[PDB]
Amino acid sequence: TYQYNMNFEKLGKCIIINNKNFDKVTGMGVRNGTDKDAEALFKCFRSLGFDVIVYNDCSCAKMQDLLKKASEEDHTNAACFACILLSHGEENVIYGKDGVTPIKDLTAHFRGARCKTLLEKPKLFFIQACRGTELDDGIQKIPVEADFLFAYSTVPGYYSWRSPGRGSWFVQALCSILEEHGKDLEIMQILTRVNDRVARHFESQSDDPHFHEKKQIPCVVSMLTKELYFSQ
Amino acid sequence: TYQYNMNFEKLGKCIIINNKNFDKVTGMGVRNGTDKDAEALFKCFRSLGFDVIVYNDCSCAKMQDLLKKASEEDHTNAACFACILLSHGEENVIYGKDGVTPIKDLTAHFRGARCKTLLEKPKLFFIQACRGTELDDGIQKIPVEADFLFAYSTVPGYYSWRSPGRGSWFVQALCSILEEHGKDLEIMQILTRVNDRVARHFESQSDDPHFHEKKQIPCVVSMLTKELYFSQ
Repeated sequence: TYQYNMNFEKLGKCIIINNKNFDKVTGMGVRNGTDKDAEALFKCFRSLGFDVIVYNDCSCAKMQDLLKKASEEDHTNAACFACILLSHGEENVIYGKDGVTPIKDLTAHFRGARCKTLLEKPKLFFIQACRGTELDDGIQKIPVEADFLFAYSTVPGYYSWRSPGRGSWFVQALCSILEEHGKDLEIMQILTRVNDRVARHFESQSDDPHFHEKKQIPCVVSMLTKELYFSQ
Repeated sequence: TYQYNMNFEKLGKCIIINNKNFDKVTGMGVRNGTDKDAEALFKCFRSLGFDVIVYNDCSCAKMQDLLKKASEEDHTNAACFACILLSHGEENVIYGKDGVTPIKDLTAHFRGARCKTLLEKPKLFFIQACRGTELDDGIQKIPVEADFLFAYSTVPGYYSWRSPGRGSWFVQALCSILEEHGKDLEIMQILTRVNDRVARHFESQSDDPHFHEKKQIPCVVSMLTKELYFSQ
């Protein structure tokens, strides 16, 4: 056996929450380039076979409802599920336009038999919640539920960088590697390469002496029980 | 080139911390079955080629000291480094004979900066740690840098149902898959199978209504940048 069965009418759904502009009450700023990332992720995942839908500047209420509804839809014919969050974030929590929401709440909706139609099926969450805060330098969890996998752009207590023009390093890497091996490599090989790609070569820096040179590395959390290949 | 270079004088070191007995003051009780896990893991990691060392009933200070001194050694001729912790645990903290030490502090000794001798080499941490008693109701972190990988017996929030007669399932599964395929499967493949095995629970037929047939799922946090095979 060893692999998640991909014999279904569709690969499954891909929700992309792209939070760029936030309220005055949150105190957060505009995440430029998040649109270069969202489009790239859209194309990439779409060509992987996902029925991708992109939501912009969502409130915590929506991101929440947005996922409760999805967990409520019937996935009997879906092979898996994937959610992609692009926003500001801190600890186990992402920013909505009007505040902040605990990641655990978003993924809860799928937790175990609370979404039977997706049971035994991989639930993927890709999170790029830049600015955790406290960066790095330079050298040289949630769902307690099987079949969930997380890929964090930053990491628990860091600050991943990008460029307000070219976009995030994680996304560029994620998309590029998927846009070439998405159908011939197991999900963990894809992600491991993204890790190296983000590590090697790129070396985070800034125009401010307080954020100058801060090496970051993505993080993968896996509760998967099989090997995951997209080529159904 | 997409995988860790394993051509060194030796595979590396494997430090096992076997914590069975705890000071009464901690309220933590005897961990019956841990010696069995420690004995299995030691034989298993030895047959893989690691230079295994077993410490038992360590204090927080001892765990810190031995791990620090291990990070201060010269690993220039080792492929990687592995560490296995068998004790009581709670939200990102692990038990010593006399108390509690944060896991990040134990594993930080090996961060690139402070262990130049293991840069770009996989640093593996297998952790089997559980809490100790209190039940719900029902209405209606670690070093984040390259080449680090953690395997937790249970997703931080539950209890890894061991067994005072045959050891823990996680350890029993790990060793099983490792003896059979340890030499030809990549860790993620190995640990993914481990997740599947402990997943094939079939009820942990306990006595108390509170610990009678519940659930547990290991999780893997990978910071790896290449494939890890214990061969070639």
